[PDB]
Amino acid sequence: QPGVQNFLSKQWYGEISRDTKNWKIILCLFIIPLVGCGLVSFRKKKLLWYYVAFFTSPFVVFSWNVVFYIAFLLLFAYVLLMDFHSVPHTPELILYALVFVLFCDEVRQWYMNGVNYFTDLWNVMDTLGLFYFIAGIVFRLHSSNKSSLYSGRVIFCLDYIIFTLRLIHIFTVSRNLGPKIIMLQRMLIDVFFFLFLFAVW
Amino acid sequence: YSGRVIFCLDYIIFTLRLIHIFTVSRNLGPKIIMLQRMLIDVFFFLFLFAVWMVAFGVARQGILRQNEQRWRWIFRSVIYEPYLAMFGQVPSDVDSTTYDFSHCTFSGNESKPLCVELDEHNLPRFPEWITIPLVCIYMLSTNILLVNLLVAMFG
Amino acid sequence: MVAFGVARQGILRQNEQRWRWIFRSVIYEPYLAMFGQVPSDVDSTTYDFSHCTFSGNESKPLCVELDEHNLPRFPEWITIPLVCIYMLSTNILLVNLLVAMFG
Ligand SMILES: CC(C)CCC[C@@H](C)[C@H]1CC[C@H]2[C@@H]3CC=C4C[C@@H](OC(=O)CCC(=O)O)CC[C@]4(C)[C@H]3CC[C@]12C
Ligand SMILES: CC(C)CCC[C@@H](C)[C@H]1CC[C@H]2[C@@H]3CC=C4C[C@@H](OC(=O)CCC(=O)O)CC[C@]4(C)[C@H]3CC[C@]12C
Ligand SMILES: CC(C)CCC[C@@H](C)[C@H]1CC[C@H]2[C@@H]3CC=C4C[C@@H](OC(=O)CCC(=O)O)CC[C@]4(C)[C@H]3CC[C@]12C
Ligand SMILES: CC(C)CCC[C@@H](C)[C@H]1CC[C@H]2[C@@H]3CC=C4C[C@@H](OC(=O)CCC(=O)O)CC[C@]4(C)[C@H]3CC[C@]12C
Ligand SMILES: CC(C)CCC[C@@H](C)[C@H]1CC[C@H]2[C@@H]3CC=C4C[C@@H](OC(=O)CCC(=O)O)CC[C@]4(C)[C@H]3CC[C@]12C
Ligand SMILES: FC(F)(F)c1ccccc1-c1cc(C(F)(F)F)c2[nH]c(C3=NOC4(CCCCC4)C3)nc2c1
Ligand SMILES: FC(F)(F)c1ccccc1-c1cc(C(F)(F)F)c2[nH]c(C3=NOC4(CCCCC4)C3)nc2c1
Ligand SMILES: CCCCCCCCCP(=O)(C(C)C)C(C)C
Repeated sequence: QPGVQNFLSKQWYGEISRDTKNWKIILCLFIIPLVGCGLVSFRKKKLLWYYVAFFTSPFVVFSWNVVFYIAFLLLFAYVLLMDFHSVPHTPELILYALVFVLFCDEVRQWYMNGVNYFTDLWNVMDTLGLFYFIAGIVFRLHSSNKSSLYSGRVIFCLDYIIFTLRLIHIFTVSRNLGPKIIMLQRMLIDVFFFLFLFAVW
Repeated sequence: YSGRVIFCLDYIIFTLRLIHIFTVSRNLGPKIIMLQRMLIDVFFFLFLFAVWMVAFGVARQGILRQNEQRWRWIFRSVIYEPYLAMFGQVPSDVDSTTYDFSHCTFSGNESKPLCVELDEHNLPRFPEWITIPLVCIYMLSTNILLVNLLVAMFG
Repeated sequence: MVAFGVARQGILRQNEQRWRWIFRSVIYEPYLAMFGQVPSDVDSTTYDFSHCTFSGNESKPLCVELDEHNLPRFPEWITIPLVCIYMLSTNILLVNLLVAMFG
């Protein structure tokens, strides 16, 4: 109902006024100074408080996390394709640190919930990705051998596929792509029938 | 020649104005107007396509070749070939060990793709049983399912 | 087709002076691109030469312009995106739109 949606939108934008356009707030996110300016309108209510409100909003936190995840994917790809060696270099250690941060957050989410946590597909995929990353690390530290390194690299590539596919899940709140992403679940039986006939033939 | 290229791009821009000027025909006009309403479906299609291309290209490049060190060929192998896969071309002739070699360079001197990693014996080191299913799934998702979904949304 | 063919022909080759090959390069190849064929093997510098004539004596497409060194002069970073966009618009979007309108 519209009332609950408006309440959720107000919570989502936090202090920032919902009347503000998204591109303005994104631009102010990318360049800090403009938040001190009047480009972004704060409905609820000194620059210090302005910045605190701007950076306490879950909307901005989500956007920042998306940027961080994209940068993490870029670093992962660069390490995998261009700077993979017998002994890990600095970028790979940074990647390990970022994955450790993701793992600690995942453990927090584990503890908050119970075994119902693993009843969702995406949580299972996250756990699988972390486990495969750990397995790749284990394989890759046998630098003397020339086959364990490549096994770890393949593990990392599959894990990269799994990591990349999470973007679809995280972009289900866009209000333009979300409904269409949701609608894909309803179309699986047609695919099953198609594959059945195709396989028989 | 720089001026000639500028003129060619300007010619593209000039030619595209015919669509705007022919929006008063009463037969083509409404259909031309209706194209504005269909951009979000295109955006969703491109979003899924780009995600899948990135994943597949990175995985394949990492599994076949190591340490390219060339940006142009990195982007050619990661982005261009999966993109062409949408039009019916199998993404890689290198996905199968049979169709390999004689089109590679061990050193980046030549304008050829980097050669696949080799084991202690001089034979390719990647496993076909991983690559082939990968390419099969990618082609199935891109060529067939996504295009039909776009058709349905347009309808 | 008109836009893409004129742009590509101007960017690759200069002063054809032959009408038949002008229309073959400008109209025929983009038209075939609708049926799944990539418009040009010449859009990429790797797949070029040995199928060209510097003079119009032979029944071959005119050779691409060359720089002070004997290497092709066009930029791939312009041609390849052009062909990508053209194929995307023609092969996929337009045909699906036609299907929808027919329905
Ligand atoms: C660090 C570098 C390498 C990344 C630059 C690439 C950009 C194209 C990416 C980075 C940050 C991304 C943005 C971060 C947050 C958002 C908001 C998002 O819109 C919403 O989620 C609205 C949610 C709602 O309406 O409730 C659309 C994508 C956008 C602009 C993301 C789209 C693409 C951006 C601009
Ligand atoms: C280039 C390779 C080797 C490294 C992988 C980088 C990717 C993480 C980059 C490349 C292309 C980018 C994407 C191109 C298109 C989109 C959709 C876009 O979605 C929206 O902005 C929705 C906005 C709205 O709904 O209004 C978010 C960014 C994303 C995934 C871009 C951000 C990140 C991507 C996947
Ligand atoms: C041939 C190349 C090298 C030079 C470029 C010439 C173009 C400007 C010519 C070639 C094909 C012609 C087009 C073929 C089809 C049409 C649609 C036509 O639209 C209508 O007549 C609508 C009538 C109605 O709605 O009833 C107008 C002319 C146009 C653009 C023709 C006029 C001009 C075009 C684009
Ligand atoms: C569920 C849908 C989306 C995928 C169905 C497509 C099939 C055609 C795929 C699925 C599993 C694939 C098979 C999995 C494993 C192999 C062994 C492979 O043979 C080898 O290369 C072995 C190499 C060696 O022995 O060293 C040939 C392909 C095949 C039958 C793959 C070929 C294509 C298959 C049958
Ligand atoms: C937004 C949609 C409709 C287009 C997305 C399709 C992509 C596959 C296109 C868009 C930008 C293109 C890239 C822009 C520039 C280059 C460099 C080019 O390398 C060169 O030829 C450089 C030549 C030199 O160094 O002298 C190879 C293609 C690439 C990655 C192009 C290949 C195809 C790309 C990624
Ligand atoms: F129209 C469509 F969307 F196809 C589709 C239509 C109807 C029902 C399901 C789908 C669908 C949805 C998704 C999801 F939304 F879940 F992503 C799909 N994902 C994939 C693949 N995943 O990874 C691949 C690319 C990366 C390499 C491995 C293979 C392809 N195929 C999907 C089919
Ligand atoms: F069904 C369709 F129409 F595809 C379409 C369907 C749904 C949404 C948008 C479009 C659309 C519309 C137009 C426009 F109506 F605005 F023209 C397009 N124009 C182009 C290109 N412009 O120039 C190119 C040819 C010349 C060389 C450069 C590339 C292709 N692609 C479009 C896609
Ligand atoms: C195999 C999937 C890996 C998921 C690992 C958990 C990452 C969570 C993604 P995020 O929480 C952001 C903090 C990167 C998303 C909601 C923006």
